[PDB]
Amino acid sequence: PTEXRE
Amino acid sequence: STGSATTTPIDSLDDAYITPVQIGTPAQTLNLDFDTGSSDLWVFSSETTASEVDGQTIYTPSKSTTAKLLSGATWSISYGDGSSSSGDVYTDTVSVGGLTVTGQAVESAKKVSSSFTEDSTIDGLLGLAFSTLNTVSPTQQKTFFDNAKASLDSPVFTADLGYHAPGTYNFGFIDTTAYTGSITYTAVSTKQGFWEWTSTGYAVGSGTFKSTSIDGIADTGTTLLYLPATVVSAYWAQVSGAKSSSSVGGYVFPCSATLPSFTFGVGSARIVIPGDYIDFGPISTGSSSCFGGIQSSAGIGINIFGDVALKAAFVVFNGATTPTLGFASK
Repeated sequence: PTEXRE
Repeated sequence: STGSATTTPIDSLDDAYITPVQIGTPAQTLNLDFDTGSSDLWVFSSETTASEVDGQTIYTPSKSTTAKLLSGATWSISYGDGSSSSGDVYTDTVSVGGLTVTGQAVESAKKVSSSFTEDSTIDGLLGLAFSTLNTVSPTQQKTFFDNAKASLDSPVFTADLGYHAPGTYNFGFIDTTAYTGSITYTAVSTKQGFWEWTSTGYAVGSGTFKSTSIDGIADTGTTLLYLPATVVSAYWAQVSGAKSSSSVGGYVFPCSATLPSFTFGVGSARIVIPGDYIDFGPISTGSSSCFGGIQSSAGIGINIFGDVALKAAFVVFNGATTPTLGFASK
């Protein structure tokens, strides 16, 4: 899984 | 001016979606991860540290006759992943599905996280949130969509992700062929620089719809659906065996179980995610515990409508002077 900005 | 490109999942779990894009002259084709929740176009490159590239296709700016250093310009980006990437910056010609954009900022990675080096199918990211999030300094750059807007027939792209299957990104038009019934458009807040909208409630399976406002972001760059602790608890309460695990860090359920669908509200309309989309398979190879695709937002600070929810809809990012988000059934 990926969790694209922070 | 329009453009359609095929997007393809990178694994059988649909963790992410890759789209071929053409950079440079003559063209170097890189598979990019179209990310509506960031604003940077970045690519593995001839400058990337060679202990950090592992089967990825690299962008060689020295072979592009359209490529030019943006002197002094520089980038660093951090994701909710904890993912990191950084380096220097080029302008070049970038084409997506035959829609060409010249002087696109192409941010060349000198440095890339573990997470990225580990992922061989992704050659970089193409960010499609709002440009205020772009990271390049001292001069902030604009996104590929912003650079195309004006040239486009309609200043709009759609997302039509497939479940275990390719789909399409369209730029400049709405394929009235691709969805069923009506598109429901809903207001977008640009204030944090996200495709940020507000959903009008939820149902779990064939249960009663609870009208409650859920603020979150349309993010094709995130795999899972991230919803408040309250909502996610109601979901897994309906699946015998499901529990939140400290060990694995999320709701898991016995692989043998039956996922109920999840309904989200867009205005007076309703999008059902079939329970099958919510199965992300065994938490480890051989395990009979399976990973759920609806997890708690409580530790991000934002609710994310990620691939699990968007793949269930035909989604329009209207990027007009007054941006709006459309959903249809497909």
